[PDB]
Amino acid sequence: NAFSSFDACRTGLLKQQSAAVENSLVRQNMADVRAKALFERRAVLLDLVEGK
Amino acid sequence: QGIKTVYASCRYRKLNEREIISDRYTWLHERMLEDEVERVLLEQVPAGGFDKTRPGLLLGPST
Repeated sequence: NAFSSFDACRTGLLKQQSAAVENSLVRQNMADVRAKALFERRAVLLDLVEGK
Repeated sequence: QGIKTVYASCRYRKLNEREIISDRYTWLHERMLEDEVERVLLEQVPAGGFDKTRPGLLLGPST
């Protein structure tokens, strides 16, 4: 009756760790893709920029 | 008082010896119990030992 609760809390922690890794990966990849797109936008705007 | 002190000196010497050896025997007892526990634990190690290169539990993707 006690080992059940212990195992439950245990598996909960494991699930937390897995979910944290997955969510962090997704967030990281989204941010990097956004940064790359911003970089290309800057590149085209520097091709269009005008002055000296 | 001098006679009592002589007797007490002898007794205290013997007692110091006994106390040291007793404490060391207690130490040895505890260490032998630890060794027994370790001997039992080593039976649960899988054949070929542990894969010390990898993690035991892989708890997330690596994309």
